[PDB]
Amino acid sequence: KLKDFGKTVPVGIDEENGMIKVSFMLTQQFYEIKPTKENEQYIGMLRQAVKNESPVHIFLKPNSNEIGKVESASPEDVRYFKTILTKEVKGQTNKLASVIPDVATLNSLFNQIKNQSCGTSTASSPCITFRYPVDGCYARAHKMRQILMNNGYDCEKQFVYGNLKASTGTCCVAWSYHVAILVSYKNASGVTEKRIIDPSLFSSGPVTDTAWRNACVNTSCGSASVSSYANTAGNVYYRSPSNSYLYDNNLINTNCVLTKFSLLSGCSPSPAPDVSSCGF
Repeated sequence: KLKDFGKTVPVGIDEENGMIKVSFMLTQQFYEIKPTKENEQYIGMLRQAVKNESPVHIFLKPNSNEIGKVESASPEDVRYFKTILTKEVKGQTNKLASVIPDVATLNSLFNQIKNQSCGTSTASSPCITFRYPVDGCYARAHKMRQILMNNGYDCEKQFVYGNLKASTGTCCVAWSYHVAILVSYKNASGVTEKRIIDPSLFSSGPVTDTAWRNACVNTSCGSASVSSYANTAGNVYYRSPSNSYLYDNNLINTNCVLTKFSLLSGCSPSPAPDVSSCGF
């Protein structure tokens, strides 16, 4: 009767209103488990796995974000997850420009990125699923970076973590983390500044990282707060709270996730459809 969610690494466990909120690598979604006697071992398994950044096998109650069962990972699972969620740091091959020359160019890049939004006639496949903020921030950010790279630039990622909530203006989503591209550019006087580009939250243009993180703690949606943020090299697809990195060097996962979410919009479905079939 339970839905097989597959293997994953839990990265956070946080008590709220008599329920345990669990976060997992890569996905922005929170899962929940009730602190009942019958769940006490599943909860311990999750706590230890969070502590040690180790994988578990998750089963969900159907049509929900509620965990119904947790099973241990095999030695093979442990070995595999160590290979993909890694402390090994690998940089880009070619040397693109890390600093955009002026605001006009920054703005051009913004427009190119927004022109790739799903739901706009200018976009090519796979389009960037900005209109679907439920999940997939990681894929949207990696695709934004690819656009910069197509123009000869690289950038950073900024990952923000916490009890996050954001509004589209019509509905709210809850996230354990969010990511967008953090672009360096020279201002009018030649001094380097940084801005976030994230059309899923700011449709008008680049914004400060302070403003961007503030949009991730929108208290009109409910309780919200930031616990941490970290800037990384652009090539990092996902960064865990333990500072491990996951990569998607050829955008195999990115394009697969964007394709899966292409027709989705708004704050539903939630949780998002399964993207486990997407590999690297």
